[PDB]
Amino acid sequence: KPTAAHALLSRLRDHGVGKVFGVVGREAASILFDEVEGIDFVLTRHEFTAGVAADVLARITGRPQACWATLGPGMTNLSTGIATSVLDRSPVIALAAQSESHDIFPNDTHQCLDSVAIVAPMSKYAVELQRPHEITDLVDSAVNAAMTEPVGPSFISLPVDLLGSSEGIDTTVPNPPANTPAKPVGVVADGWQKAADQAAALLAEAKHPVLVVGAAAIRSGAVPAIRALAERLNIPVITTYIAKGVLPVGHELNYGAVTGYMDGILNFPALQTMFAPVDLVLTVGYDYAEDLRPSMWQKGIEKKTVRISPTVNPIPRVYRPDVDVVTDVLAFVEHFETATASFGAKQRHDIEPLRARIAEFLADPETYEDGMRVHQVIDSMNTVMEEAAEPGEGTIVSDIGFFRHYGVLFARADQPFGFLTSAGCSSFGYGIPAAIGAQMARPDQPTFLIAGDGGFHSNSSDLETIARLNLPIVTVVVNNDTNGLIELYQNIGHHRSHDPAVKFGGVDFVALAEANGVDATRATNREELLAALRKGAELGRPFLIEVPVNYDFQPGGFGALSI
Amino acid sequence: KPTAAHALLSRLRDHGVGKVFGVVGREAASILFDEVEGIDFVLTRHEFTAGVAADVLARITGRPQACWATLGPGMTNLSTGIATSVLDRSPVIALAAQSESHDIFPNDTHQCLDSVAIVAPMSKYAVELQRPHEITDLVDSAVNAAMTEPVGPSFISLPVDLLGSSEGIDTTVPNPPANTPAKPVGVVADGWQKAADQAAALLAEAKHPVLVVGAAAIRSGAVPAIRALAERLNIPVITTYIAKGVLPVGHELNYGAVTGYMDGILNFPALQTMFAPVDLVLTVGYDYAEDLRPSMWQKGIEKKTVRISPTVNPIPRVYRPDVDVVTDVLAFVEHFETATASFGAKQRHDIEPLRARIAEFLADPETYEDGMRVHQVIDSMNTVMEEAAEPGEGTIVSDIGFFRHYGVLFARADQPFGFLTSAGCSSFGYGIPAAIGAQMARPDQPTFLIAGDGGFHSNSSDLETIARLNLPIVTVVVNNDTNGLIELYQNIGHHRSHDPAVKFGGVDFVALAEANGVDATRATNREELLAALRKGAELGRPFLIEVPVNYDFQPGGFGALSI
Amino acid sequence: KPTAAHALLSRLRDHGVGKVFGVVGREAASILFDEVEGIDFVLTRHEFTAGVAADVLARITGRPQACWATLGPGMTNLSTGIATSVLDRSPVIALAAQSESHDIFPNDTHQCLDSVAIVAPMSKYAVELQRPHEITDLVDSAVNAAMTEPVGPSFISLPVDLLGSSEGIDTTVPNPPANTPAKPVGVVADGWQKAADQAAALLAEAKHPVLVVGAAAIRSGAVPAIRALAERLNIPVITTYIAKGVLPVGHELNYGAVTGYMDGILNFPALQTMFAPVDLVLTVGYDYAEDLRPSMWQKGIEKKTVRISPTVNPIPRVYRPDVDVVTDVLAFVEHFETATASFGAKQRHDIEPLRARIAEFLADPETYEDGMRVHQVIDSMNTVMEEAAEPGEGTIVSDIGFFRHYGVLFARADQPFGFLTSAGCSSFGYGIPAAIGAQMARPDQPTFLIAGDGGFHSNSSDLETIARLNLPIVTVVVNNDTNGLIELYQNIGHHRSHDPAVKFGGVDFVALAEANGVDATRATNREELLAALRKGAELGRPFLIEVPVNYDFQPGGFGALSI
Ligand SMILES: Cc1ncc(C[n+]2csc(CCOP(=O)(O)OP(=O)(O)O)c2C)c(N)n1
Ligand SMILES: Cc1ncc(C[n+]2csc(CCOP(=O)(O)OP(=O)(O)O)c2C)c(N)n1
Ligand SMILES: Cc1ncc(C[n+]2csc(CCOP(=O)(O)OP(=O)(O)O)c2C)c(N)n1
Ligand SMILES: N=C(N)NCCCCC(=O)O
Ligand SMILES: N=C(N)NCCCCC(=O)O
Ligand SMILES: N=C(N)NCCCCC(=O)O
Ligand SMILES: [K+]
Ligand SMILES: [K+]
Ligand SMILES: [K+]
Ligand SMILES: [K+]
Ligand SMILES: [K+]
Ligand SMILES: [Mg+2]
Ligand SMILES: [Mg+2]
Ligand SMILES: [Mg+2]
Repeated sequence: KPTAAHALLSRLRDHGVGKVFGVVGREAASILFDEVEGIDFVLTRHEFTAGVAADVLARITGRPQACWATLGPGMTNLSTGIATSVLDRSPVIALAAQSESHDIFPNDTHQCLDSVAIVAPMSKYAVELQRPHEITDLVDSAVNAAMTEPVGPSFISLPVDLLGSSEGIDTTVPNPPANTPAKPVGVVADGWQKAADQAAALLAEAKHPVLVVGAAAIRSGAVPAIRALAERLNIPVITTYIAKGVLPVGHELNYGAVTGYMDGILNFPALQTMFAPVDLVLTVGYDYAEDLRPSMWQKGIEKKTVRISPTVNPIPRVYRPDVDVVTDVLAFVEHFETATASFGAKQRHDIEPLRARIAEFLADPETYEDGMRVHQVIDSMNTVMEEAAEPGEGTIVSDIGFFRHYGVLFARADQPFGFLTSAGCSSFGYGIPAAIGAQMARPDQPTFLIAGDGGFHSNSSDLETIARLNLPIVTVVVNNDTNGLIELYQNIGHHRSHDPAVKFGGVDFVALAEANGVDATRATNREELLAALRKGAELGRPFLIEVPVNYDFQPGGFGALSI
Repeated sequence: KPTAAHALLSRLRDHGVGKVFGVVGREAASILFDEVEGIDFVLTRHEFTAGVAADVLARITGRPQACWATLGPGMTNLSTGIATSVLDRSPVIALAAQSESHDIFPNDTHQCLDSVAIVAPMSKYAVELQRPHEITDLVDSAVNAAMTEPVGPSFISLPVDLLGSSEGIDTTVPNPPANTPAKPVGVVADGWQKAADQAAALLAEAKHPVLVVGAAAIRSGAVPAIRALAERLNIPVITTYIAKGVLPVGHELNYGAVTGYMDGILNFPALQTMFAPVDLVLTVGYDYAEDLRPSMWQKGIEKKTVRISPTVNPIPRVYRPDVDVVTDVLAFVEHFETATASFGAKQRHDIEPLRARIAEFLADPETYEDGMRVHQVIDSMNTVMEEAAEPGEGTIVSDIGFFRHYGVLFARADQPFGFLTSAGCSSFGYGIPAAIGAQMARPDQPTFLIAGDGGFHSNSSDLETIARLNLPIVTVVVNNDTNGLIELYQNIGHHRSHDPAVKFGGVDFVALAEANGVDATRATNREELLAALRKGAELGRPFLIEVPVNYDFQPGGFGALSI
Repeated sequence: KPTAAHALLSRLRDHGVGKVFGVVGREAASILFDEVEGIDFVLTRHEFTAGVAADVLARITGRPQACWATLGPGMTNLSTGIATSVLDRSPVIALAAQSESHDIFPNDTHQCLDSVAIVAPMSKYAVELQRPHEITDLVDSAVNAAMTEPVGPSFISLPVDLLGSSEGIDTTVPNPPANTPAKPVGVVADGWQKAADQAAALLAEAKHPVLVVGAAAIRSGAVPAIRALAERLNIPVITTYIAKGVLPVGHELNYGAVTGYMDGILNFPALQTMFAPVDLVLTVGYDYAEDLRPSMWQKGIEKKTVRISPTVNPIPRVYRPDVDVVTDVLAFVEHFETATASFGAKQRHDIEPLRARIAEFLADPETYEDGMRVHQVIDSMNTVMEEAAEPGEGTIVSDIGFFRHYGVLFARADQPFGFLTSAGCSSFGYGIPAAIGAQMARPDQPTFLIAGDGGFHSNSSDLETIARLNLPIVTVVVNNDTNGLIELYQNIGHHRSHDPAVKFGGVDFVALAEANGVDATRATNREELLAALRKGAELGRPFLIEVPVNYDFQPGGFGALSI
């Protein structure tokens, strides 16, 4: 007779779920994962990989995804993936086993932790199953909470005895309709249209407005609408890290992405050039978690600001917009098109010196004694991605480190979510599972990953998962035998380094990949790197490329990082 | 120099607050309550009274209100008022003092409790002040969270040292605009208009539809729009306890309020009469906490259901509507008017047998040996309220007990919130604070309170507050020396009473009132009661009437209460 | 068949419980309270009264006691009683009903709150019943945690369906042994004997040592041991509020109790007299919550300190003793008797100017225009209590307010817990329930209560309970139409009053008591008061006395209140 295990997998399938990522423990006595046709288990080497792969799959598909862990330490390993999902905003259903219900004594029973209490502060919803047949409504409530803005994960704790139980379960009676939201449910304030009208009046009087676009605008389905608004009225578009690609590469209104590290990296007044003459900032789908902070746009002349978001402002201490429009992003744009219908196009401010500096970094022909420079690595990746991918296709994924902020400035994105990194959480080791998630969401597109030696090695065991699933991801490891970003912070704070806190011995990443069954090679210059990338791109199997790199810090150049 | 106490009162004033209800403790060394013109302290005898008075004032005005307690046991006493606000849904800012910041050791310092941890499970928002100048943004964040559906209380904990500090506070810089929401912010599903269209299509095919209206519809400002729709299409309106009055007394479409006790109280198939021939139930602003449960309308023929609510369904285990419309109630009705503009009037179902039974109870001419019956008491109150109030004015307030369900069935309500009682929380003692709130919200209207001996005496000390404020409330205490509802439940479960758990000795409430400075009299029949009420209504001062009553229990007739 | 209701009451009986205090709600359908012989329900007017009466009964008997509330607002009302028990340290089992187990949706179901989450921060143990037969082991675990130092309350949440269920229950099998601890289980550090020997070495070198005794010493059963030790070595004994009476009235080593208000009340350098020449302070059963703070004994010369407690020091920010002895108090005294066996008796220091000042207040012969003075009221109570009680018997109970600290200074205590007040929580309204608890623990001794108008009236409804139980308590209400303590704090912080936060209108407390069935009279001078008290003491029924009082503050005299 069918149990709560069958009822759970069956209800996930009603919500569109086809994959469950995770690591299975002793609950395997209660759940096989073959109970239900059309839903497959994806075994990873660590739970973090499972949670992040589901997060990225959820982001690109716009549908709820699922991950799985065992009791105790499985659940705690999964929590970093849950944390990724709450801060990066993706609808993940996280599931973990628990001790037999009559034996639940947290911190006393073997492997028994108070899972709901640990996960509740970092989730949209968190419950423990108590009566086997209720798992259907628990899944529904979890999906409901996950798909409400700010989107995030929901958690269900599953005692092994109840999971294997058929008490109260009747599969002859069909399940009620799932009614999965097509896009996230939002918060809407009374009179938002009047606030939108007030923003239109500010726009009329503005000489140099900009649109600053966040990931929430992509979730809402507002990209085509935003593009048409900016095009008609001649308004520049600036983005957060993952909102890169809302305009295609080469578009005249594509003014780039912001990272607080950009002035220090380029050795240039980059933020001043972007924002100094701007008099109106419209932050369309604003989220403070994406790390584009008001302090960053506050350059030069005084500005008016308009916040548009499907949530009430959580941070009035930091951001007090002149006009606050609490509504669905697409709904705002469609109303705003009506309010600005008869407006004349603007004159946009000049940022050519900034564009030249960036182009100069990408074209950098110099060779160096201590390896390549990261901007040269990314230029090579851009070239081969453009070759390998159809127009508007392809994904570059970035792990976390100093190199990541080079990705923000320099990486090609020819579609929304075409450059993927961790927006709010920024856990190192993100890259592999995000590349797994990206390649599964876009099976016929090229997927390149860039990672640093510190972050890559924190989670490199799931190379074996990439080989086992035969996912044709091409990985570049930029290696400096250091947690580089942290050495920068040491110098910023103390004006010197302390090696015991940041420095590694050597790891042969080529030999490491090959030990996992992934073909690999070392590249030490542009020519060797282009050849490696093109070989990887056409291989039909995963490929890894190790590149020696180095940084030259200017610690005085990073005042924009202050909080 | 102005302190955080001044900045706190000033920001409340900015959100429209004119009264702070509470009991002040040793934090009086940091806050006098004379700092800001236009905001006055209202001292009560118990913190429960303060929280409920603020709750009721918030409900009637639709504006955030404020209450105040000291540290430790002050905060725990206030928490029953907070629980009222969370379950009854009203926007209250609850403020409590805390131990000096450097001396916060919960359960170790004198009177030190972990206030945030204790209140967080029953609030929209809960925070402890840490930096004195931030009090302004904490008040804003509290109001934001309180005024989002489901509306509820927000809590700020105030260490006494920081409350009296002026560090970082500069009142030469004016506060930014308050932007207080004019009605609650709601959640809104994408494609709600299509769902509203599916609802119109169900109505098109229905023979006997009904509108079941809850408090959320009133908060949304939807009463006049709901009435116009009901009148155009000849659709009957049924209500929860506190949505009584959405239609005037006498209106032909006013089919009454529902209580799970109605069949038992009337010895009549009341729910079957209301719901049996109905084929479509629209639950307009549904909230389970109001205790109109799906089991109550599931009588007779199979029905389709439409849920309309500014929240995602929190209870799919219990309620699975055929159509779910997640949106602002008024927005739903306005869309629905357009979608049903071509529709004509339905034939409504006949409930005259139920109207006859109710009328029989109210007209009951018998004189009993053992005191009055509660239905005779309410009929006398109805009579004088009609005499005393202008058309569409007056409030009858009810405390909690068996008699309260007679109020639901029998009490007059000639306006929205014209009959006030506690919907979700149902704490005994509610009556006095609710009458204080109502009389302050409607200063020129008559306010009657009905309370039983058990619940009234639990909180009778605030009779002094009524005297001190000179609020012309007329109170009727229905005395049977028993927790009557609880004796009913003993008999339902065990088929007998147990007196030590439910019976009191005698309290002379006339003498009790007079000890508090409130004139009072005893009434034992309709003629005595009418005369006492008429004198009460014209007195220009508070007045109390004690009436001996008895209940004729039929414990086997309450099957509708099963959960 | 016996249900979990039977199993619960029966397991309470096994732990020596004979009374359950509280208010029953709709869970009366599942529990009558006649299931088990030897355990009786005690019905109160408010849940706060039920919690305090159990706490006080537990404190005096040294045995676990029990209280009861309904779901939602029953539980939150009880929670002020739970807070009393956690801060004042008494082993109370607190029990509250909950929604039916399958219908638990906190803040969504009618009267449903997350009880365990609300209570957990203020309790030793908190759990919800899930499987009916497990109630036996939940009671045992509740008792285990409550009877471990620091002693405090344990909480069990009881869903009404499980409470009424017989699933898994078999009463033909006897319960396992209860094994209730005779005295609290305590924390013991390795090498405490060495630390005790270090303390003995400090005592040898000290010219003027003192013993500061707290409530934990009494709980340990260490009173005779401490007295014998102090008498041999000629060491003065100073006490916290409820440790008054560890030495009999008039004993020469009885140096009195400490309150931070003492210098301000006495208009005298009282703390300087007590502590200035002291070179060694041994704090025996120290507990910061009792509000005898290190700052209070830090007068005159530098001191060494010894902390003895059955708990690890929770406040090293505030109190860093020279020697820390973590062990059972009686165990320390017995070891300390051996380590100091050969010591010569000490020369104790002079406090006669303070003794003379206290005696002067007690004998005050002036007749005032505006009422009696509180020291005159307490003097009168002392006289009649001495007349009425056997040697080493009688209880004076104090509620909370400015008069309470007069009680600390002036009130007679001829046995441990002979003067009773709230040590750590200090909730007003404490007096009535504490007098109920005291009178039931000491059925053959006189019980006097002193209370102020503010605190008393916050909880005056339980006068009916006293009347109903026929408890021969004699109550004195000292009336000044003010929350007097709070007016003092206004003057301390601001140098002026603000009446809206502190002032009441007239309440006739004689008339109020008579309305509740309690004989009462008004007294305005010593002669009338003594006559009223002597009448009350020989009445054999409860009696209430109202006394007009006034205070004349010197707000500059309260610097010792600084934190
Ligand atoms: C889970 C986690 N722990 C610690 C950090 C701090 N941290 C951020 S990025 C990073 C990696 C830096 O090293 P690497 O991947 O080699 O990038 P690099 O800065 O050298 O370019 C570290 C250690 C982190 N981001 N996440
Ligand atoms: C704070 C709280 N504790 C307990 C209850 C359970 N309860 C509900 S109403 C009530 C009082 C019922 O007696 P009364 O007010 O005299 O009205 P009656 O039932 O006699 O008509 C009680 C004890 C409650 N509602 N609230
Ligand atoms: C539950 C609670 N709320 C508020 C306080 C602050 N407070 C302490 S005692 C007290 C009463 C003081 O008035 P009264 O009982 O008349 O004694 P008085 O100070 O006038 O002597 C108050 C309001 C408190 N202790 N407990
Ligand atoms: N604006 C800032 N200071 N941002 C901090 C960035 C730290 C996260 C990261 O770069 O991985
Ligand atoms: N549907 C029910 N069983 N309702 C129970 C309501 C209990 C609270 C009351 O009667 O006020
Ligand atoms: N040391 C102090 N400041 N004590 C404050 C105690 C205030 C509570 C009371 O006096 O009842
Ligand atoms: K191409
Ligand atoms: K790992
Ligand atoms: K009239
Ligand atoms: K005597
Ligand atoms: K009370
Ligand atoms: Mg590195
Ligand atoms: Mg009654
Ligand atoms: Mg007073």
